[PDB]
Amino acid sequence: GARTWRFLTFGLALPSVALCTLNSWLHSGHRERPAFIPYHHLRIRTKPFSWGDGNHTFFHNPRVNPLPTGYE
Amino acid sequence: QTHAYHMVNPSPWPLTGALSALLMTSGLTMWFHFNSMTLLMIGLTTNMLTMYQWWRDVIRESTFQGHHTPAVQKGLRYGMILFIISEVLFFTGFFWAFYHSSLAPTPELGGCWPPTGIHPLNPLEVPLLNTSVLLASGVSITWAHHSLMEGDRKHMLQALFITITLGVYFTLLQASEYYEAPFTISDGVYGSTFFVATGFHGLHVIIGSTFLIVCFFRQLKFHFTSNHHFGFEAAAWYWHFVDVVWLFLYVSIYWWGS
Amino acid sequence: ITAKPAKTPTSPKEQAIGLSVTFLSFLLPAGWVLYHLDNY
Amino acid sequence: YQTAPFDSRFPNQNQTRNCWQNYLDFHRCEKAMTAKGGDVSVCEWYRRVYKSLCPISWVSTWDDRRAEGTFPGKI
Amino acid sequence: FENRVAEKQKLFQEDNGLPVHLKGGATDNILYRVTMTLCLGGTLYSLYCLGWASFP
Amino acid sequence: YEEGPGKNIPFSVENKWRLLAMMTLFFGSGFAAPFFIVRHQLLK
Amino acid sequence: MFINRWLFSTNHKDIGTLYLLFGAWAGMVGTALSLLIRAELGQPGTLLGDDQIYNVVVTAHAFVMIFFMVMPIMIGGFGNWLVPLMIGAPDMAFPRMNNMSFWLLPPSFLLLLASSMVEAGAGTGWTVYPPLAGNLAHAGASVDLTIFSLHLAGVSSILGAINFITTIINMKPPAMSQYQTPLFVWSVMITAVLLLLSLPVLAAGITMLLTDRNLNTTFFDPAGGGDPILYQHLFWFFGHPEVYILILPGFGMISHIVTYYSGKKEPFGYMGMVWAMMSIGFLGFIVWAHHMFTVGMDVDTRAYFTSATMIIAIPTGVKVFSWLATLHGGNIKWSPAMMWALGFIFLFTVGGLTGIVLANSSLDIVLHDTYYVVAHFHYVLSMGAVFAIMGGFVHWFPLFSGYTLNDTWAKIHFAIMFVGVNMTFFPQHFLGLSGMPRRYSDYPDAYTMWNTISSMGSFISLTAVMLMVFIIWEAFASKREVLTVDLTTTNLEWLNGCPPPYHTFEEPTYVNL
Amino acid sequence: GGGVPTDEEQATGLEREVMLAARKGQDPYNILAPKATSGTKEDPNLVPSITNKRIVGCICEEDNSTVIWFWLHKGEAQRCPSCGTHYKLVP
Amino acid sequence: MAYPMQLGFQDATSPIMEELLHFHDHTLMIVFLISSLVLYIISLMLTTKLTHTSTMDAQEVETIWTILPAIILILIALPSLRILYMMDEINNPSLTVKTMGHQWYWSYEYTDYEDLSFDSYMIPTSELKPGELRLLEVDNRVVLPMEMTIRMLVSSEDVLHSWAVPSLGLKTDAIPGRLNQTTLMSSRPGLYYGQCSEICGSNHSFMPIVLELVPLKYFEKWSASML
Ligand code: HEA
Ligand code: HEA
Ligand SMILES: CCCCC/C=C/C/C=C/C/C=C/C/C=C\CCCC(=O)O[C@H](COC(=O)CCCCCCCCCCCCCCCCC)COP(=O)(O)OCCN
Ligand SMILES: CCCCCC/C=C/CCCCCCCCCC(=O)O[C@H](COC(=O)CCCCCCCCCCCCCCC)COP(=O)(O)OC[C@@H](O)CO
Ligand SMILES: CCCCCC/C=C\CCCCCCCCCC(=O)O[C@H](COC(=O)CCCCCCCCCCCCCCC)COP(=O)(O)OC[C@@H](O)CO
Ligand SMILES: CCCCCCCCCCO[C@@H]1O[C@H](CO)[C@@H](O[C@H]2O[C@H](CO)[C@@H](O)[C@H](O)[C@H]2O)[C@H](O)[C@H]1O
Ligand SMILES: CCCCCCCCCCO[C@@H]1O[C@H](CO)[C@@H](O[C@H]2O[C@H](CO)[C@@H](O)[C@H](O)[C@H]2O)[C@H](O)[C@H]1O
Ligand SMILES: CCCCCCCCCCO[C@@H]1O[C@H](CO)[C@@H](O[C@H]2O[C@H](CO)[C@@H](O)[C@H](O)[C@H]2O)[C@H](O)[C@H]1O
Ligand SMILES: C[C@H](CCC(=O)O)[C@H]1CC[C@H]2[C@@H]3[C@H](O)C[C@@H]4C[C@H](O)CC[C@]4(C)[C@H]3C[C@H](O)[C@]12C
Ligand code: CUA
Ligand code: NA
Ligand SMILES: [Zn+2]
Repeated sequence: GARTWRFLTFGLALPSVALCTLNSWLHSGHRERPAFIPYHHLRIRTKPFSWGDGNHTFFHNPRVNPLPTGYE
Repeated sequence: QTHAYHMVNPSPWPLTGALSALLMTSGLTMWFHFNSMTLLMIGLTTNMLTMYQWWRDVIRESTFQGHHTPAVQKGLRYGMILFIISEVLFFTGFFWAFYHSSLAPTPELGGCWPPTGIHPLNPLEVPLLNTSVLLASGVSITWAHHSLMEGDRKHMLQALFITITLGVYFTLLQASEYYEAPFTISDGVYGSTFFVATGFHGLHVIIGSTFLIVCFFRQLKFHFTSNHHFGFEAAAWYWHFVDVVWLFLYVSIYWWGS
Repeated sequence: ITAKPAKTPTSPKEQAIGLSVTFLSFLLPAGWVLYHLDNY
Repeated sequence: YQTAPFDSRFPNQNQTRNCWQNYLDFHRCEKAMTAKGGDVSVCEWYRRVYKSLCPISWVSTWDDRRAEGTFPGKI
Repeated sequence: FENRVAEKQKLFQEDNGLPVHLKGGATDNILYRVTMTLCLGGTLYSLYCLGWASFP
Repeated sequence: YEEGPGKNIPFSVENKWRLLAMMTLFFGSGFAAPFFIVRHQLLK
Repeated sequence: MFINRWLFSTNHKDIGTLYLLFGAWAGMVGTALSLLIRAELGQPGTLLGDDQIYNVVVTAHAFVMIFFMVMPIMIGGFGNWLVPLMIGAPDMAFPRMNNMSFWLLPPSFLLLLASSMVEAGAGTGWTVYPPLAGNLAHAGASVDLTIFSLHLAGVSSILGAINFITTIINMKPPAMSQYQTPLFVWSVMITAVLLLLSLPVLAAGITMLLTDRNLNTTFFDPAGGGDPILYQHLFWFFGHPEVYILILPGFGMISHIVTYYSGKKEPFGYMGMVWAMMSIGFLGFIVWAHHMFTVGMDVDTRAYFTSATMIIAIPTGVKVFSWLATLHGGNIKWSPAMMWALGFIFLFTVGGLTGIVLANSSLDIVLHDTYYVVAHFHYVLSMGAVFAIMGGFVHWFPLFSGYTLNDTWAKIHFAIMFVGVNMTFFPQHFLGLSGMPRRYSDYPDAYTMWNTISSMGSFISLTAVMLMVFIIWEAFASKREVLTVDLTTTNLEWLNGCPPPYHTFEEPTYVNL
Repeated sequence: GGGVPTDEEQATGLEREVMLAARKGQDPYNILAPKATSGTKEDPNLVPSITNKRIVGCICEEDNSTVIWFWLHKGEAQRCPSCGTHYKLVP
Repeated sequence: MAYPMQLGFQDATSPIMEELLHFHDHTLMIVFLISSLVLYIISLMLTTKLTHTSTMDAQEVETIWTILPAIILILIALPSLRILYMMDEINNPSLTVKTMGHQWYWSYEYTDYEDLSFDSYMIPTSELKPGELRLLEVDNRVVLPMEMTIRMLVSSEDVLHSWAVPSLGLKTDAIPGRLNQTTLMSSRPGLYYGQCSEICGSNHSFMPIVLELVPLKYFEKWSASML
């Protein structure tokens, strides 16, 4: 019935989301970025991207996404 | 007629939909090759206008005109199941690409998975939260379904609102994840498989959330009866499909592939 | 199958015209391109 | 030594991993023998096998990447 | 909100010969004309783009 | 809508010679198109 | 009224007519491309002086014949016309979505003809394998326009498959079980299931190719840890089902035609025919890697794919023998449609048998990427599909139009086409065995005689095509209106007259239990 | 907690006609398979029609795959041309 | 190489091509017989005024129609798979040669002992020496010892190609990032021709393969000369 599924929603499901939210928020600190190495299997550029200067990924994050030549 | 099936009024939306497809595809071509977004933005606009008017007309035909007899509803049930099956097979192709690449990592990767230089996301942090969010939304949508069958307007709306809120939370968490990820779509086959498979999934979450929002407004306007609410059923089936694809992504790409 | 007599019978001469025009509609444009391949 | 013998580790038409493994083995052994100032002649079997099996362009690209610090295999 | 489905049933069942995509009134006509004009105009623009792209 | 032989089609069969012209343009345009595309590519 | 009827259709018959017109037009394009192929090969040396253009012509020839001629005619045309009539249904389940499956095809075709007009075309083969199809070896828009053409064709066919499966399952008379539906209806349902499952996998694969070309993904690029062979698996996982998709509606039409012109009320061994089509459909998903016997896969994998592929001969042979057993004891009417169907049975058998030769991976090493393969599929696919289409077309033209064809002209047409296709393709077996590669613009001098003969055959088939257009003109020009046809008791699609009214089965059939 | 309409309150058009006919045990829209009579001349199958003719399909024996199709006209009962089962039109 | 008006396979140069010829002869006899039976039965069904139009029972005849084809397929598959497993069987090669496909020519690497490598280009028709073969000759042939097991490794530096030599029973795709293995053994000296067998762009028709098979002593003299 509806009463049973509401009971599961508030008694199990949303508590689970609250506990996973607490777990995530406790581990949300910025990690120390690894040394840049210009590996040839990464930062692939076979054609410029169709936006910006052609060399930045769509959700480029300067802090953690180096360009082919390194961190900005 | 002395059959129960629906003879549909002649409609312009098939043609506007087909032309929207031409404009979106020619538009993507003109964006990738001729440095221009014009055709693409016309195509996206005509596609949204076509889907709005087509599904508006289905609501007019059913809620307002009474054309959805049990035989018609049975056909729509089959149609939605078959559509979901086609979407399962589309995802299967992306899983096949993922397993092909990760089970036999090539020398360019370092002959290992994850590749040399890839730092995967911790699957116990936001990916686990996303898992709890979509599983919870599968429980809340089931509460909504039972509330509607039991004739309870208030609890159907509360349960559906919670389901939509969880879908939006997943989408904002995934957007945040994408921005914080230290790897990109250009980081070899790891980034390719990650972003294309999770990105088509994220698109399906946005589609599913949109479908639930349509059901929320139709419910506010009293369209659904306790017995007749196929749009809600189809949106729930689609939502469960989105959940299940996530669980396979989580186990395959985030956990086993880390 | 059984049918009514032709409403608008197509005589042997009418058939020779239709056949000729049909064949020419296929052959002349392709012929023009193939003849001029050198010029291309 | 004539050519690389059958290796039961790599029994199929795709020999990519056979070339890769012997290249790694040669360079791991060479590093091990050099680091104690030991003798690289100990590494000779792997050198002959990878030289026999590996395309020149693969060897040359891998050598370049080792010198660049971008070789993705562990040596 | 109040249940106004009966009022919409009456509107969409009116014997006026209109197809369902125009039966809501003048706003349906405007939205149809905007859609079809963008589709047809867009298609003509795609053909122009084809003509441009077919040559160096 | 009009029903019956010659009336369930998007082209007229009222006049067999107008029909011959329309069928000529229809099938001829399709058959010609690849020859003219080959010509277009060669003239590049 | 004209725009409402023909652009805004929600009518299965009018949409079927649109598909037949579209397909016939596409067939002219495909045929023109085929004649350009055979003109390049018809004497040693170069004709076009541009082997990239030759490769574009070969690529376009295949896409047009498969996606714009066969599938639109068989599924969109005969399927939309006949399936609702054969089950007494008033239309398709989704009559408005049906119209969008149709209207996606002109844009799809426009994208293909854009691919060929921009840059230097997509000279890839219809397989579109990377890295030749990638952004280095095929820089620019042509391959992306080809990918988009296939996306639109794929959406059209997936939505069509949903429509046909729903219609066939949900819209029969309540007394009619699945085992009381005609074989053509079975053939369309099975075809639709194959489309629903196979096309999404193609869509995934060509989407990966799109992203490798434009978003710096490396699914198929070894520099990023990708693999060109992954593309081949995804393509062929679709592509083997696709070849059964192309023939299954043909098998359905052949069953109807052989039954009708043998004067029988029913095909021989109905449940065996259903079993055979379902068996072919199922086995069709587990055999794809027989397209990849030279790529370097493991011996045990080759052994499995040889063995699984050979199994398909068993249900296929049940159908061939069942057609023969339907002729057995018949009062045979030597109609032009019967001639097409008998040509089908023989030519399909020849092509199926050369398929069994190719299934043997060992021998396939020598035959792969040769004219032996081209000969195999022009028998089973090209002749099989086309002969089933022409048989269905001359059989059902009077239903669709209300007018009769000239039977003597139709027999002349058959005779010319039979000579032309056999003169074109039979010698390609010798070219294959003797080692001539496919996808070649020119050949070593030894191969001249059989290429010359093959190219002469191609012109005979062109004469047949031109005559077909005249024959259709002559029927519409003369206006011989149908009165009666025989065997309506076992051919429901005829029982509303010729042509049937816009709306049929407004009052459904009465069928009791 | 209420506020959701019922089919009885809100169904309209053909859906409502089907809903009301089912409550009366009537099948005007041909959703159900009719049960055969013995099909003799004294006890013919009674075939309803809104007009003067209707197509009958006869499954002569259980599990036949072949259906026999024919127009049944108003007037004297007609017989299935395969099994001779009698059918009578009842406008 | 092929010769004018040729109907069948090039004469076998290797034991595995011999096996394939015998296996094709076996399989073609079956193809002919089944093709002929179907045509004959069509003609038999169509040549009598006698009729039987009532329902026919299918059960008995479908046993024949499934069992007999199953037996035939087993009789094709058994020898087919025997040859498949022969062409995989562990051989001890005495020589490894690499070939790399390019747009549009082959390169060859003999790196067992010396770093020998060279490129192999089609001779243009305008440059053929009298009596030489249009589209088939190359500038630098693949010199190999006869009557010896050779390991060929095949890859590509650009797009897909396919390295083929019909008279030896050979066809191995050339895939960038992949090293595909095949075995070559010639029973005879001579020149053996093949052609690129995966579409690789505009000059696919024009990048042939020529093997030059010579006694070991002459192969060694050739290798020694290359220093
Ligand atoms: C209508 C389309 C169609 C159909 C139905 C088939 C049917 C079959 N095909 Fe074919 N095929 C193609 C279209 C088709 N094919 C295409 C387009 C290609 C090329 C793709 C490309 O590369 O571009 C291709 C390629 C292709 C290959 C790849 C070859 C290569 O590239 O090297 C192989 C490999 O096994 C294959 C096998 C078969 C087999 C075994 C069947 C079986 O289904 C045939 C079964 C039928 C019979 C056997 C005859 C009837 C049976 C009897 C009378 C009973 C008794 C018979 C026996 C006991 C044997 N085909
Ligand atoms: C259905 C599929 C189909 C059909 C019908 C055909 C028809 C023809 N094809 Fe082929 N072809 C392919 C599918 C098809 N083809 C494919 C998949 C390839 C491989 C491409 C690649 O390698 O990538 C190929 C490749 C191919 C090659 C090899 C090219 C090369 O390797 O370089 C050749 C060579 O001769 C050829 C010739 C022909 C000829 C001469 C015809 C015809 O001229 C034969 C006669 C048939 C007709 C003329 C059609 C008639 C039908 C109509 C006009 C429709 C009528 C409509 C109604 C009645 C409603 N085609
Ligand atoms: C938040 C959850 C979900 C977000 C949704 C995504 C937002 C943008 C686009 C939406 C469409 C998504 C579908 C999947 C397609 C491809 C890529 C999308 C995945 C994505 O968003 O990936 C991003 C890249 O996007 C890119 O390239 C740019 C992508 C934009 C252009 C894509 C164009 C390609 C369209 C392909 C069409 C295929 C249609 C198939 C139809 C089949 C029918 C048969 C990842 O960002 P990044 O900076 O590399 O790494 C993060 C580093 N901090
Ligand atoms: C910012 C947003 C960007 C993203 C844009 C992309 C698109 C998003 C769109 C989301 C989908 C919205 C669908 C709304 C459908 C409303 C119509 C509806 O739900 O119609 C119902 C029928 O269902 C039916 O047709 C069922 C109709 C099924 C529709 C299925 C939709 C899923 C579509 C996915 C789109 C393709 C994606 C693939 C990409 C790879 C009507 O019947 P009932 O509900 O029984 O009512 C009758 C009662 O009132 C009587 O008492
Ligand atoms: C690069 C980008 C290329 C992509 C181009 C996109 C292609 C085309 C543009 C799409 C425009 C969509 C417009 C809306 C379509 C709504 C269809 C729909 O909802 O169809 C319904 C049937 O399908 C059902 O239910 C179940 C089926 C519902 C399907 C909804 C639409 C899906 C479109 C994309 C799907 C791809 C699938 C992904 C798997 C590969 C209703 O059928 P109708 O016949 O209308 O009415 C019947 C009446 O009785 C109703 O009262
Ligand atoms: C009633 C119907 C009215 C239809 C009106 C159509 C709306 C758009 C018209 C203008 O077209 C735009 O022009 C810009 C140039 O002036 C382009 O810049 C493009 O080029 C830039 C390069 O500077 C890139 O950043 C982007 O791709 C992009 O902005 C842009 O893409 C393109 O769309
Ligand atoms: C693959 C399908 C093709 C099959 C072959 C078609 C058969 C040929 C049809 C005739 O085509 C015509 O041939 C003429 C020559 O006979 C050409 O005239 C050309 O040559 C004439 C004579 O030299 C000149 O007078 C003209 O100006 C000149 O255009 C003309 O252009 C062309 O239309
Ligand atoms: C209602 C029906 C719809 C009607 C269709 C509307 C057609 C609008 C025509 C405008 O055309 C635009 O012109 C821009 C300027 O000429 C181009 O800008 C782009 O092209 C420029 C060329 O200078 C580049 O600088 C940039 O990529 C960018 O600004 C752009 O591509 C193109 O779309
Ligand atoms: C008062 C009103 C009654 C609706 C009605 O019966 O017309 C209530 C019923 C359920 C309510 C919704 C549900 O309680 C769930 C949501 C609760 C949030 O705090 C506000 C928005 C929210 C989406 C509510 C909006 C509105 O207040 C609703 C729609
Ligand atoms: Cu190299 Cu084909
Ligand atoms: Na040539
Ligand atoms: Zn009966």
